[PDB]
Formats: sequence, C-alpha cells, structure tokens
Amino acid sequence: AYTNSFTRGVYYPDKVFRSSVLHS
Amino acid sequence: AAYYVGYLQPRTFLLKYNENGTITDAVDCALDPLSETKCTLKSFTVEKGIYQTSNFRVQPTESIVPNITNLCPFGEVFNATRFAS
Amino acid sequence: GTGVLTESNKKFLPFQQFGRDIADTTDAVRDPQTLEILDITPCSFGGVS
Amino acid sequence: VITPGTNTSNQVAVLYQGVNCTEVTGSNVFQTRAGCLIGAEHVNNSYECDIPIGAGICAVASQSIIAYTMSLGAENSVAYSNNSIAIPTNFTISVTTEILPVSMTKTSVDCTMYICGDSTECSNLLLQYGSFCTQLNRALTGIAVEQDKNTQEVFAQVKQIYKTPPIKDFGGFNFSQILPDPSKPSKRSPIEDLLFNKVTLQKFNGLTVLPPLLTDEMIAQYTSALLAGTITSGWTFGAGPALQIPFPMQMAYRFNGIGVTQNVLYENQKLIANQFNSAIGKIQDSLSSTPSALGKLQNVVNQNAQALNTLVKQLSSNFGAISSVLNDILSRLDPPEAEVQIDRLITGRLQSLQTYVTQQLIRAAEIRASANLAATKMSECVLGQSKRVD
Amino acid sequence: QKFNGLTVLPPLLTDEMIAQYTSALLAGTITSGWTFGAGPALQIPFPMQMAYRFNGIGVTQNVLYENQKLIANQFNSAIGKIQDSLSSTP
Amino acid sequence: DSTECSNLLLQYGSFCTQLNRALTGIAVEQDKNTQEVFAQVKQIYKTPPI
Amino acid sequence: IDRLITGRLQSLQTYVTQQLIRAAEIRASANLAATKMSECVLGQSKRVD
Amino acid sequence: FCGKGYHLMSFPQSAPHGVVFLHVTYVPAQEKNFTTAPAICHDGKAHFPR
Repeated sequence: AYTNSFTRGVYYPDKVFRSSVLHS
Repeated sequence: AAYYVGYLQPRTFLLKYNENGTITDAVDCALDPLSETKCTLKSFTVEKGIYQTSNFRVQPTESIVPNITNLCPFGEVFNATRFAS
Repeated sequence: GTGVLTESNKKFLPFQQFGRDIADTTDAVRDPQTLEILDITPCSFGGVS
Repeated sequence: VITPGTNTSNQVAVLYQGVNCTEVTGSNVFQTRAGCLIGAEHVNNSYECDIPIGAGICAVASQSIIAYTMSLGAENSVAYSNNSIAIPTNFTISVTTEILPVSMTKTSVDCTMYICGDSTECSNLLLQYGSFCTQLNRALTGIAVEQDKNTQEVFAQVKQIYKTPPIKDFGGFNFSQILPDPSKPSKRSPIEDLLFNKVTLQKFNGLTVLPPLLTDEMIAQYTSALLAGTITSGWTFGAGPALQIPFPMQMAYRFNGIGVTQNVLYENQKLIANQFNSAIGKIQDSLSSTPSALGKLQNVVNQNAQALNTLVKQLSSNFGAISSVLNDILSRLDPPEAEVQIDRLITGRLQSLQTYVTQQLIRAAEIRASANLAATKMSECVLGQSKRVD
Repeated sequence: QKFNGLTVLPPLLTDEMIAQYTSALLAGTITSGWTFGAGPALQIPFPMQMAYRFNGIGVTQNVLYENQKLIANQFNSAIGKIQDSLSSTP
Repeated sequence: DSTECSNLLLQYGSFCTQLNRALTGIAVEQDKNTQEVFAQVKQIYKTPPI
Repeated sequence: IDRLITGRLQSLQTYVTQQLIRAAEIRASANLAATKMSECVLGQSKRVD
Repeated sequence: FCGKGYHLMSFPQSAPHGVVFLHVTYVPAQEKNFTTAPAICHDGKAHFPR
C-alpha cells in the first residue's frame, strides 16, 4: 500500500529558540 | 493495527518560527519551482516578478577515450629458443 | 560568550536551550539548574570622539 | 521562475536562460531567444510589459500565465498637414510625485571587535596586517560624514525659518495636506505622516549605527520653512529677501512663465483652485492605497540591511580553518599551529569586511548622485520655476 | 560567446523596439513639436514650428519665413553632411 | 564540474551568492538605463505618409 | 585546491568590482542621455552648449 | 546653479587642480510693502498689466 504524506513529519532540528523568523 | 512508515532524506527546508518559538509552517525547497523561489527569497509570500533560483547544467553521460601499435618485445625474451648460463 | 545577562520574558519551549537572532547570534540562553530564560546583551562599546 | 505573486496564484513558469528547448515539468515549451520558457502559453496578442523576460518577451491574465512580445504603446498618427494646428481649449493641473533617496544609515564597524572579538591572540596576530583597519574605519567615517552633508545640502537651503500665516486664505487653494499639522505630535503634514508610516526600518559584534545629525523633527522644520516660503513669497525667497505676494497673483506669475497669459488664471481662479485641491488629495490615496510607491526609498534601506546581514552572517564561516568560533580553536590546538588557523580566519574575515566596505563606498556614490539631484530639484523646482522639460 | 560560468543575458528591449521608440520620438517632434512632451500632441506645420524655435532664441519670426527656403536648404545640407562625418573619419 | 570545491567553496560562506547578486543588480540597471533614455513617449507617433 | 579557490575567487571579486564602477559610469552617462532626450529633444533648451 | 540671487554673469579663475567661479548675481535689497489688485477695471472692462 501507499499513502501521500502531505506536509507531515517536520521536526524541530536543533533545540534553539527562534522567534518570528524564517530559518532555512 | 495500521501504521505508516516513511524515509528521511537530506533535504533543505524553510521553517517558519512563530512569536512563541514554535514551528507553524514549512517549505520544501525542492518540491516545485515556487518553493525554490520561496527558499531563495527566504519568504513565504513572493511578489510578482522573475526570480533566479538555480543553475541548470547538463551532465555528461559517457566517456569516450591512435591505433595502439607498439608494444615492446618480450616474445623474443620469454619464448626464446635458447638462453645463456 | 561574553555579555550582560538580564532577566527576560521570552517564553522558550521546554526543550529549547538557547535563543538566537536573525543573524544567527545567540541573544538568549536558558540557564540550567533553575530554567530561567536569560537575555544576552553585548558589553557596551562605541567610539570615543 | 516567473511568478504572478502568491497572492494571485501558485502557477509558475520557468525560464531556462540561454538553453535550447531540446535540452529539458513539460506542459507547453516556448523558445524565446532569451531562453526556454516552460509553463507559459505563448500568445500573439501584444500587451504592455509587467514581468520582463528578455529580448522583447514579457509575461497572469484570465487564469493562465501568458508570454507575449511586448507593446511599446498605442499607435496614433497625429493629423499633420501644412496649415493645421491644434490649440488647447482647457487644462488640467496635475500634481505628480518624485521620490528621491538622500542619505543612508551611518554605520561604522570596528575591525578588532568584528574580526577578532576579544581574543588577544587574534588581535596580536592582526597587528602584523598593517593599516587595513584604519583604512577601513577612515572609509566608513568618510561615508558617514558624507550622509549628513547630503541631508543638509538638500534641505538646508533656507537661511531663515518662514512660517505660514495663521489664517489660511490663499485664494481657494488648500495646502492642508502639505502644511504641518499642529494638532498631532512631531508637527508633520498628513503626507509626511503617511510617508513615515509606509517606510518600515541592532547593536552587535562590531556594528554601530550613528544617528543622523539632523533629526526628523528638524528636517520637517526645514521642509515646512520651504513650503511657507513658497506659499507666501513665491520664488522671491530663493534669491533675496522673502517678498510676500498673494497666492493667486503668484500663480498668475507662474502661468505667465509657461506662456499662458495671466487672465487665464484669474478668470478660472475657482476652477484651477479646485483642480489643485482635488489633485493634491489624490497623492494621499496614490501613496496610501498603493504599496511600493516608496520603493526607491525602501531598497536603499533593504540593501544596507542585507549588506550588514551578509557581514554578520559571514562571521560563521570556517574559511578553511577548522572552526568559525574563536574560542573553540584556542581551546583546541597548540599555538604554533593554532596561529595558522587563526590567521586563515583573519584573512577570511578581513576580506569579508573589505568587500563590505567596497560595496558601501560604491553605493554611497549612488546616494550622493541622487542627493545632488535632489538638491538640484529643490533649488530649481521648489525655489524657482523650471523651463527645463520633464 | 559563453564558455565557463559566464553567460550574456540579452537586453529586454530589442534594437527594433529601440528604433521604434526613436522613430516615435522623432515623428512626434516633427509633427507636434514640443507639445507632445507636455500633454497631448498638438500638431503644427513644421515651418510654423521652426518659427517658434527661432522666436525662442530671440530671433523674430519673420526671419524664418522670409528665409524659409534658405533655412530648409541649410538644414538638408547639414544632415546630408552628417552621414559623411560618420561614413568617413574613424 | 568537480565536486571537490563544491565542498571547499562552501566553507568560504556567501561569496558566490553576493557576487551573483551584484551582477544581477548591474543587469537590471542596464534595462533601466535603456528604459529611462528611450521610453519617454506614452504613444507611438507616426509621421504622415506624404 | 584552496590556493586555486582563493586565486579565482579574488579574480572574480576584482572583475565584479570593476564592473560595478563601470556600471556607475554608464549609469551616469545614461542619466545624462535621458536628460538630453527630455530637454533637448522634447523641448527647446536655453542651457548653453 | 550659479550662486545666490538672480544670475547676471560669472567669471572663471584657475585654482590648482580645480576652478573657482565668481558668480555676479543681482540681489534685491530694500523692499516696500504695497497693495495690489489682480486687475483694474475701467469702463466695465478688466485691465491686466502687460
């Protein structure tokens, strides 16, 4: 079977607080 | 009794951190060209225009290399009729 | 680092150990042993005219 | 990537610059002589350009992205013949705007705190590089002292601070949108208020931002002095003493200097006044209800910001040597070998600082050319009446 | 004219379009004068346009008409001379 | 087309995206120069046929 | 490799800096030409020479 | 452009690696307060100054 994994599975990568920002 | 298994890949994202520090949105920078623009501009909304994102580059598929003639003589050494003391 | 630590009202998440800025410089840190959030200001400098 | 903005659609076209359309998501490819346009539908109907692609091609219109050869404008043949002229029988009075940048932010970056932090090993290993840092601080100080010169040669062209009379009887003309508002703080006009609210503007490792010499409360006082002088005295205060003259008579002087006789003003003085008042009120909307009108001011701010943001983010680069952190290399390695990695980090950060300063020096020349243009426009357009067209 | 990293982007306005702009400016000033740079293009016969332009340098208007065939001949012989100032000395 | 300083060059930071930014600024400015010189008519006037 | 990188990157930076200066010169000349198209072509100029 | 006041004439002087312009301008000096009218009408017809 297969399923689409839409936008799911994003995790916090680095244990760093970041406020109102767009980090790449 | 059912579950889902997916595999991680080395991909770059753009994560949107809230005022409270939590992630509220993300952009996969190789999903489609629009997300490449979003990761290039470091923005989630892009304005109307033309934006350069990357470099197309054709990769070489094969490799291709005078008439090889002059190998040295051994046949007269190793397969010789007579040797010396 | 080097700087002035002050009490701060930035709400970290319970796993984030230090804040950062949009230059990727650390301008906050949760200290251990009391889990307070501490700002970091650079030690004040400037020219002398 | 051609996009019409994500607030309209998420369709994009992709331009591959300079490749043939035989060399590669395929929907309808289009060879352009600028490249290969994939995802835009080629039409024959020429329009006015909005997304410029190149070599004459431009690009959403009725729920699809099109690509057309652009049009230069509507063709008209004016009805020329020997013995025919056209003479105007009426006029409009048009108030247009021109936005000119004048100054930048006066940043100054100390080398030794930028390039070396507080590490005296780094500092003592930097002294053997010579006078690079006094060169760099001299260059940035020259830029910073030039910014104040830019502002004071644009605005400070009045010797005296004129004030408009407290009763505003200017013959029907309503300069209420440009004269300062006393019933609010900072004493600015409505238009200056929306100019400050529509432009949206940090002290760390080396960077400092010197404040400008003329505060905004003082620049607005200059510009209200220039307005009050123009309104009450005409061009006479740019030459000698301010000679007062009634504003319809001044405007009749100013029709008389474009070749229209001055009875045309008086006999239409009401109508002209209304046109002025309706055209001065659309500036309010044409800035407020249209974003990116102040883009010429905006990009300057943005460029300076991202230059600093590229400088600070260039600190976290290894440049070779094993770590970008100056403490995690003193407490790692022995110092006959630590000071080759430190030196590698110094030459990387020094070339980053030097390329920032060279970008600043070459951008401040643009702002100085624009500030010279703005000073010329203040002298000739505001303080006088130009015959030089456009 | 590209090999290695370097590309030459073509200009947005082709030379046909720049020539179309240049013919638009030049046919505007022949037929309408300076009036097309301010507002709508008001046509005006070219002797009568040129007499305004004598009158703008302080020479009165009758100097144009009474010498009109002379002025046209010096004008044509000076534009004929400017090809040869570029179709010659480099 | 070598990978070996597609890795060493990344250690030099954002130098290869700052130079590209500068050159594309020059390139957009060239089209602005041509537009400012020549595009000063709203309409395309045509001379009469005779 | 790193010697060749720091040679070629410096050569590229020299090229870009020369181009930025030359672009400033051509923008000054193009602003002059736009001024001449306005004042000389679209009007009659009283400015001497 | 050529000094403060209404420009009459100006004179160059050579300075080392430069030039010095002496701008002779006309400055109006001592002014009298008066009373105007846009036009003066006589015989029921408005007269404007030439």
